[PDB]
Amino acid sequence: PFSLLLSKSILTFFEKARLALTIGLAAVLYIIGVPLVWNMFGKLYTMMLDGSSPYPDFLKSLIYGYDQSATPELTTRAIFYQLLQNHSFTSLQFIMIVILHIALYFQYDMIVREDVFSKMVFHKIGPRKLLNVIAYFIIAVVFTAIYLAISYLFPTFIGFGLLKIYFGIFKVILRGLCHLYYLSGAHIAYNGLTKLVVDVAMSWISDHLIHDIIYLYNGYTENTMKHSIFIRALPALTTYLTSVSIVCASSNLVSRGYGRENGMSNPTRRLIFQILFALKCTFKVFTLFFIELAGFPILAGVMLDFSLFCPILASNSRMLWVPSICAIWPPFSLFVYWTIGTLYMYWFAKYIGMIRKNIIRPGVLFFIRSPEDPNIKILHDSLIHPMSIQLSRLCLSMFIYAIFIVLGFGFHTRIFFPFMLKSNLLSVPEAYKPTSIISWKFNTILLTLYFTKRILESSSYVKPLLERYWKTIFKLCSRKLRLSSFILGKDTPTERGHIVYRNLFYKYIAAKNAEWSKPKTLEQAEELFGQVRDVHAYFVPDGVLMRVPSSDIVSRNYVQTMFVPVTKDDKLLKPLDLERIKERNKRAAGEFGYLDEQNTEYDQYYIVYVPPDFRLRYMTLLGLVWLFASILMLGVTFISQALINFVCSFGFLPVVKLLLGERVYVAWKELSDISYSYLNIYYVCVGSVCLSKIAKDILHFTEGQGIFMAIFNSIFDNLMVFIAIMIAVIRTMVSWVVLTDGILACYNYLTISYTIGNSKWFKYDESLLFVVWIISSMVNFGTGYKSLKLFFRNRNFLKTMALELFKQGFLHMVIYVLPIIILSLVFLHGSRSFTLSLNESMQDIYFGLLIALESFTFFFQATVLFIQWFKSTVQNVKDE
Repeated sequence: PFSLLLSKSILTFFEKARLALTIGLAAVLYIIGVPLVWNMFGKLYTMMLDGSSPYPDFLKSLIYGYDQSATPELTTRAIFYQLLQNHSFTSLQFIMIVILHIALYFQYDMIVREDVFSKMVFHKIGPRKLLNVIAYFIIAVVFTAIYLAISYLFPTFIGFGLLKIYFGIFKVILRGLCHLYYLSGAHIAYNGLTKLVVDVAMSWISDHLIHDIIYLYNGYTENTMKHSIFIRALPALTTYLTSVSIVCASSNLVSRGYGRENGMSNPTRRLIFQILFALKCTFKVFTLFFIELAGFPILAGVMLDFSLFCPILASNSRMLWVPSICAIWPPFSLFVYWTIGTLYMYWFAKYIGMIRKNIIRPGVLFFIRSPEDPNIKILHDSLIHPMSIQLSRLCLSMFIYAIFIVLGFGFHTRIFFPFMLKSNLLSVPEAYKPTSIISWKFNTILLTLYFTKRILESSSYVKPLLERYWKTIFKLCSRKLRLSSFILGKDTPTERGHIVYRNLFYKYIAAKNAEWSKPKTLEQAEELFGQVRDVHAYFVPDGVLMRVPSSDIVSRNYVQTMFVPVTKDDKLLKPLDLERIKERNKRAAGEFGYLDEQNTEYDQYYIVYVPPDFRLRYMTLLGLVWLFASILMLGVTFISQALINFVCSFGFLPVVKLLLGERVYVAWKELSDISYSYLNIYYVCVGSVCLSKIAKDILHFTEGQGIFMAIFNSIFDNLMVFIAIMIAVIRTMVSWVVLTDGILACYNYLTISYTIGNSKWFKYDESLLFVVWIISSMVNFGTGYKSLKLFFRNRNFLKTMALELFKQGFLHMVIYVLPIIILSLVFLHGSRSFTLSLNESMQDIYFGLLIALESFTFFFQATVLFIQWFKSTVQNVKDE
């Protein structure tokens, strides 16, 4: 009986130990060795390329290598604190490489799978165990060595000569052409600029900027500008770009010679042509889809930063703000810009969508893309059209967005208030200016803004008010700017025709009187004014009716035949040619112009009125829209802040002054005294929600506390990982401290310090702490694995899951902290650390209690083990 149970326990323990050793060895070996061998081979190859070593001792040249601004040190701490950065560097490089390769392959597969690529190529060509783990590391090392050798020695070796040739060509062309042009016809320009104003100011900053280019050029040609990612990456970049250009040019050149009337009969050339064409299309589509999704949001974020976030949160003298807060990791500045840009695009799209289907007639916005768009192929349309047209469209869109963002926000927060009005009302005070991304002044603002957005979004009775305001101001603007019919649909004849009074001086001063003083003609009106001095007004339309589309999703090949003057009987005033239109369509369509099918279903035309000089009246409208949006935003913000300041200061402050003495009160008194001339985010948010309630009441006439969390619960239906991680860490922290505190108890007992003194020689103050930390880390890993498994298994429902997590967390925390609490009660680190440190110095009872408490803990563990062992034996008995 006992022998069988012992044998079974030994077998189970041996199997578990073998499995654990195998998995630990595999994981540690891979995750640690492979990146480190990658970095070692990279350093070795860079050293071989350069021809010399930074430290002409080999070993010190492999840990630091070319790392500048880092004094070397051979201590173990100074090696452990350095070898983590190398691992992070290699991990990041591998992640980027893998992501790029995956994206490229997926794009190529999607392009090849399309049904138009076959037609395009037809047009172009024409008709016809421990040992296993050990062995799986050497192969990875060899593959890393080979891939690194190829991809980091061939491109650089070719790129050296490529940069030599490029630099020579550029220098020759510059020195020739620029100097020839300057010597020929620049004397007059120099004479004019000598005393035009400017030359000193322009040349000073020009040579200052030109010095940087000269400085960078010297760094590459003379090996002094090492330790920089750019200077080391440039030859590989140029080699890859030249290879891509050569591939595309070779595809185009091989394509030539044959067409649809004389196909290719050589099977060898067909495969080469197909692969080259597929690569060309993959590169084109990847560039086009990368620009719109990553390059434009980042630029928009940078622009929005420089225009709005720097003048308010930071000082006005500086240009950019984001690079300062994220000084811990500068590359992380690339994510904040993207987030800001995409949020701006999302909100602008929402606003445009609101205006589209409520106020303006359908047809005034066809250049912007439409969300519904039943006949919209995002990928098939990106292959047919050439690259130039799409690039031009993207550039124009970016320029328009630049005008909007920069002009609006910059003029409002940089030139109007700080200079023309001389006020700080858009400047956060000094004491609450964010300075870092892991502080409280930033997190509080972020959370307040997010929760105010949540409360104001799903609240109702505000969107109808916004729509009413927008409709009213649009009616007001379009009734006066003469664009009554073109933009809205409704119209009155009185909008067509501007009259002239008796005299310009009379018209300017007495326009109403002249109006108070029957269509006609300009000559007839002049004759009547010159003959009878009684009619100070006339009527002459001076407007032409036009033909406009009737939907925002009309076909691209049809818009060309619209926008032509039409008389009152649906008859064209002048004939419209067709040969020029056909030639323009053929030229703009490209070679594959006949591969595109146009959905000519939603194709109608309206009859509207357009006023004379129809190029400034639809820019004044945008100006007025900007003005009114700014008025609304500024009014809301200032009113909210003023209302909250009034309420707080004339409410709570006297109450606190009466209850608590004139000594929390101090901070609230200063914060409510500068807010009369500065901006406050929290007051603005609170006033915004209060005004939301008030405006809901106003709209009702002319969600108190419960609906808030009601919607929040549905929103939250992040917490699964955070709760488990915190609970596991808290238990680990208590266990680590208890183990550290328990370790010192033995030293005190040993002193009662011969053994303690003898042990202290071999770093006894840190070995026990390290062992306790390792044990606590292992326990935390096990607990976290168990918690993750339980959460995945258990994936009203939230309350039950929260109760299970709370019960598990509370039970572990209570048991772990109970011995500490009992020790703390007996005392009333900690007592053990005090006893250890009291080498130069009641306590007997406390010492006895600690020994007694330790015995109880050991006895409990042994009883559980005996019960667990007996349970295993019972299962073994049933099996036998």
